[PDB]
Amino acid sequence: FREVVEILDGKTTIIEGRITETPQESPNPPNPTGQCPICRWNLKHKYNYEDVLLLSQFIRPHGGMLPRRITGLCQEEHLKIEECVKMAHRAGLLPNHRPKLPEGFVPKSKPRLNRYLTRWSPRSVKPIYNKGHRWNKVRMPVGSPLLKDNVSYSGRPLLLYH
Amino acid sequence: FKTKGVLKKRCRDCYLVKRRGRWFIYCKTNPKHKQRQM
Amino acid sequence: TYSSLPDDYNCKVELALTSDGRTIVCYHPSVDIPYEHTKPIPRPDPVHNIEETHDLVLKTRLEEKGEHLEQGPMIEQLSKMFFTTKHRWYPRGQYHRRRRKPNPPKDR
Amino acid sequence: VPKTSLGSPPWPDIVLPDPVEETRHHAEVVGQVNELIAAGRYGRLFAVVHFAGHQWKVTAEDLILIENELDVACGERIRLEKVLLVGADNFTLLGKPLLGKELVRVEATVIEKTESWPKINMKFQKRKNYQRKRITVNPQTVLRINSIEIAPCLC
Amino acid sequence: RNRIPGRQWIGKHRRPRPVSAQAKQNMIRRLETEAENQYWLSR
Amino acid sequence: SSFSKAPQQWATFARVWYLLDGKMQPPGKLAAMASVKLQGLHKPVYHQLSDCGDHVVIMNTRHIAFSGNKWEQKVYSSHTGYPGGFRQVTAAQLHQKDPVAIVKLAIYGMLPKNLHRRTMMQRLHLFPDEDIPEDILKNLVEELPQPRKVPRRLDEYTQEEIEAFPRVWSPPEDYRL
RNA sequence: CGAUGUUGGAUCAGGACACCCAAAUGGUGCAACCGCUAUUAAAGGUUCGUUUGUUCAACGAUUAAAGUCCUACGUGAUCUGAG
Ligand SMILES: [Mg+2]
Ligand SMILES: [Mg+2]
Ligand SMILES: [Mg+2]
Ligand SMILES: [Mg+2]
Ligand SMILES: [Mg+2]
Ligand SMILES: [Mg+2]
Ligand SMILES: [Mg+2]
Ligand SMILES: [Mg+2]
Ligand SMILES: [Mg+2]
Ligand SMILES: [Mg+2]
Ligand SMILES: [Mg+2]
Ligand SMILES: [Mg+2]
Ligand SMILES: [Mg+2]
Ligand SMILES: [Mg+2]
Ligand SMILES: [Zn+2]
Ligand SMILES: [Zn+2]
Repeated sequence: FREVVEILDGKTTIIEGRITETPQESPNPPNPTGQCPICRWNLKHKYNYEDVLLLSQFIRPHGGMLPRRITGLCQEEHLKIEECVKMAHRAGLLPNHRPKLPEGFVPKSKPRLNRYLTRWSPRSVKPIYNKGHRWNKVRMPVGSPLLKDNVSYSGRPLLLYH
Repeated sequence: FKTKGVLKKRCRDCYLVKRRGRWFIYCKTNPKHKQRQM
Repeated sequence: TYSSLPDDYNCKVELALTSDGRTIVCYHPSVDIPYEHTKPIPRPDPVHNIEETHDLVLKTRLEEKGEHLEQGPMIEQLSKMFFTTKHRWYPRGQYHRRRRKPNPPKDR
Repeated sequence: VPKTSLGSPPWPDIVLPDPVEETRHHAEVVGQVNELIAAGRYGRLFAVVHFAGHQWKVTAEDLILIENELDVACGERIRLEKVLLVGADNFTLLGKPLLGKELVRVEATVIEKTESWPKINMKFQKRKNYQRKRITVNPQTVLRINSIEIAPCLC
Repeated sequence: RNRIPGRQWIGKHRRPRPVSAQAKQNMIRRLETEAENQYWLSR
Repeated sequence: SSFSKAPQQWATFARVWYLLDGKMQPPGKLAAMASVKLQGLHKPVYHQLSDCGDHVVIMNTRHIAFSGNKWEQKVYSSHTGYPGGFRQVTAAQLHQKDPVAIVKLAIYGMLPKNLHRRTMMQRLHLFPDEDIPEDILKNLVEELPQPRKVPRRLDEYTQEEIEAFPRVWSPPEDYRL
C-alpha cells in the first residue's frame, strides 16, 4: 500500500510517497479458474451484511468502497458488496472505519438507535402516517433486493418488504 | 426549483444528483434549470 | 452413547426396536436432582418484639397487629400483591350470587 | 475454507450411530426391558387402546363410556384386542401400529347399558318459517377396565 | 380512510386482492392431476 | 409423583418468572415469545378459562433494534378524544420519550383481545436497563434465549479468526487508500 | 312515502389542504419598492355596511388577509319563515 507524507521545515514542503508491505491473496482458492474474486473463492450468494471479515477486505480506512477496476469484482458482486457495506455501516458494524475528529467527538449527542438490515438512508425516509388498509398496504422495506438470490437453507423466500 | 415527474438536462452544465431520497437537476450557470423529481 | 434428546431433565430415554421390527420399546428411568444442584434451606426466625420486663406484653404486642383501609386502597393493595387488576375484587349482585351452584360436581 | 453466515447451514450437524452398534444396543435395551417385565418390577401399567372408533388411555380400575350399544350382557368380561401403547414408570411399548395379543392383554367388565340424556337438535331458518325440533337419546355402555397384563414374550 | 366504492367484489372498481403462492401451488397440483388423467385417457 | 392433592395442585399450577434480555433484539420477536409465556401457551395444562400465566421480566428495553428503517418509518397514533387531539409520533421519538413503550405496545398488540389481556399485562415487567429490583430478581427461575443472534462487530473479532479468514484478493502495491 | 321536515340567515362550529394572512425558502424577462410563479407548513385568524329572501353579485370604508371546500348543499326535539 502507498501513503503520502508531508514534511514542513522553514516554509518548505516535501511530500513523499512511501510503499509498505500489503497482504496478498491466499495460496489456495477453491475454484482457481474463476475470473472474479468472490466467484472463485465460492462466496457467491454466501455473504450477508454481517460478514464483516469479508466486507472489510476491500474498503478504504474511512469507510469508502474500493473501485471495481481495482478490486476485480464482476458488476453484480460489486453492487451487492457495496450495498452490504452500506447496511453494515448503518447497522453499526465496522466501528473503526470512520474518520477521526477529536473536536467533534467531544460534543456527544443522543444515543444511537440500534438497527440492522437498513435499506435506505436514515435521514431520507419519511414516516408513513397513513399506512393504508389491507388491500393497499404501505410496506416497510427491509434488507436489499440485490441479496434475494442468496442461498436459503429453510427454503422460505426472504421478506424484503415488511 | 421546479417539481417535475421527468427530469431532463437543459444544458451541458446540468448535473444529476440524488439527495434526500429524490433526484435533482442542479445547475450553477443557469439556476432556472433546477429540477426536482416528484 | 447416543440420545436424540438430552438426558438432563427428569428422565433418561433409551429407544430400541424389537428384532421382529414391529415394536418400538423405550426405557426411561427417572432422573434424581444431584446434591450439588441444590442449595440449603433458608431459615427465618426473628423475635424483635420481645421485652425483658413483660413477656406477656411482648407477646401481646406481636400478636395484636391490625390494620384497616377503605375499599379503594384495599383493592389496590390486593391487586398489587396478586398481580391482578382492581376489577376482580369488586363484589357481585344478588342475581349473580344466587345462581351459583350450591353443590358443584367433584371428580376423582 | 471461508466461514460466512450462509456458508454453513444454521442447524447443528447430526451424526448417527453405526447400524451394527445401534442394533446391538437395541438388543441390549430389549433384553433389559424383557428382564424387568419377567421380574415384574413394574408397579402400574397404563394402556392406549382402540375401541369403538376411539382411542382411550386407560389404566386398571378405570371407567369408560362408549356411545353405542354392545352385544353383551352386563357383568360380562371382554378382552380389548387393539392395544396401541403400554406404559409403566420405567418402560413403554409402542405398536406399529398395534401391539401383540400375546404381549398385552386388557380386560374390561360391562357395568351399565343405558341411554344418554335427551340432546336437542333444532334447525331454524330466518323469515322462512322453517323450524325443526328433534330429540336424540343415544344408547351408551359403561366399561370398567379391570387389569392390564404384559407377558415376557418380548423379542 | 381507504374506502372501496360500491361493493367489494362486483363493481367496476373492485378490491385488488392478489394471488398467493398457496393458490398457485394448488392450481399447479390440479394441473398435474389433470395431465395424468388426460394421459391415462389416451390409449 | 406421590404428592398430596393440594401440593400437587400448587406444583402443577404454580406461576413461573422468566427473564428476557432485550439488548439488540427485535421488539416483535421479543414480544411474540413474551406473549406466548404470558398466555401460558407453553404449558400442556393450558386452558383459556384457567388462570395459567407466568411472569415475564424484560431487561435492556432501551437497547432494542428495529430491522430496516422502521425507526423512522413506523408511527404510533393516539387520540386524546378532544377535537384536534390526534397525535402520530415516530417510533424513534416514542422510544426517546419512553423506552418501555415500544415493547409494551408490541406485547399488547400480540396478546389476545379479550378481557384477560389487562390481567396478563399486569404480569409483565419491563425495565429500560439491567436495573431490576431485588424483589423481582429473587423471583426469577430461568432466562429465555434471545430470539435473534446478534452479529459481532469487526473489532470484537479475534485476531486468530481474522488471520484465519482468507484474503480473497490481492491489492496492488502502488495503490493508495 | 305506517314521513330521512326545505333555501337563506342567527348560535356553535369539527375537519381537509388544492394556503388568503402570518413563517422558512428555489427561479425570475428578480437592480430597490411593488410583483409573477413553485416548494414546505393547517397551532391561530380570515371585518363592518347600502340594495336584494337571497347563496351569489355590484358598490362604500378598512384590514396581515377578508381562502376553496366537506360535514344530511353541518346545525329548525337550539332559533327565524324573508323566499
Ligand atoms: Mg360499500
Ligand atoms: Mg365495486
Ligand atoms: Mg319518503
Ligand atoms: Mg316507523
Ligand atoms: Mg372552525
Ligand atoms: Mg402543501
Ligand atoms: Mg405569505
Ligand atoms: Mg383554519
Ligand atoms: Mg349536494
Ligand atoms: Mg342543511
Ligand atoms: Mg337537528
Ligand atoms: Mg334551515
Ligand atoms: Mg321549535
Ligand atoms: Mg311567507
Ligand atoms: Zn464475479
Ligand atoms: Zn443547466
